[PDB]
Amino acid sequence: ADWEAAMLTLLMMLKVIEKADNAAQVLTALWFMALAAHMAALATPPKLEDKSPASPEMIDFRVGFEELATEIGKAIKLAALGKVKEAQAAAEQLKTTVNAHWQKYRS
Amino acid sequence: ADWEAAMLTLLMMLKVIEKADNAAQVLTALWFMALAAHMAALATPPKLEDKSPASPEMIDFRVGFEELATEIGKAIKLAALGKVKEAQAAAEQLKTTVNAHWQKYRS
Amino acid sequence: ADWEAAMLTLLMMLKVIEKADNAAQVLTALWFMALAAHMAALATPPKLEDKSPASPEMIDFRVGFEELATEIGKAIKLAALGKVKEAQAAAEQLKTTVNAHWQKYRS
Repeated sequence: ADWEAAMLTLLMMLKVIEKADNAAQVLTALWFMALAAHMAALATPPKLEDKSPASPEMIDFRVGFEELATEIGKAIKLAALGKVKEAQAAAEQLKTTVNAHWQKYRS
Repeated sequence: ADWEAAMLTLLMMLKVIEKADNAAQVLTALWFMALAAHMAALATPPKLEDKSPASPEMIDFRVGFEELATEIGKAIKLAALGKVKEAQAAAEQLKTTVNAHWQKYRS
Repeated sequence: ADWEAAMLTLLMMLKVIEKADNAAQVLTALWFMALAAHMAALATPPKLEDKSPASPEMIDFRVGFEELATEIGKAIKLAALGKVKEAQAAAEQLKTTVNAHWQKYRS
């Protein structure tokens, strides 16, 4: 999948997590978020397809995405110990991260 | 998982997508298809375990699988924007791709 | 996700597989197990963060995890051909593998 496809997956997974009841759906959706973030890290946003791969404007993208993956792993571990709500709360903060980053590169 | 395990996953995921109603199940199953295709790309079909890794007969396999992954990403982006049916239709064309390729290397 | 997050995912996925009825939920959960095992292979258990990457005590971890991934692929192929119960039985043996390995590095 390409970059905005994966960011779209992240947004909708967030809608899945928010409306979920048990630990397993939250954890599953969080793992889908993990996969999709990983790929969009390997991908390149459309507005950025014409800047240097060693450009700071692109390398910034690389580390913001590193950040996203980190936060997702944290939330996954909270959903892992079974704290389904503290993990849903981490997902709130996560949607903050995801929205900032999608907005910066949506174009 | 090995190659035919992943092609089997693809076929059954297709059966999941066809009988699905909402956008999220289609998108989830499509992501499972993404993962499984990726791995079977890294794997090697049984009938092909004895041809050169630089063989055209094997390198053909490599690019047909590249094709499959590409089509899956497209269908994922249609299921991402919420076009659950146009994505189900892309999944139809996808089952064409998947069946051709499984048939070529099933043995 | 980090190492114990992925081992926790494996344990709970096992609880999903045991209480499942159809082939598709077993296969899906097994694929989540595949992903999570892969990552925890790339990760490093907390008690092991201070031994050589070429240490036998760490390289042992690397191959025990190789073993786990192998068994998961086998079980996935049984769940692929639709043998939902023989795959549930492989999942029994799998929980043996997973528990041994989580116990060895839990700390």
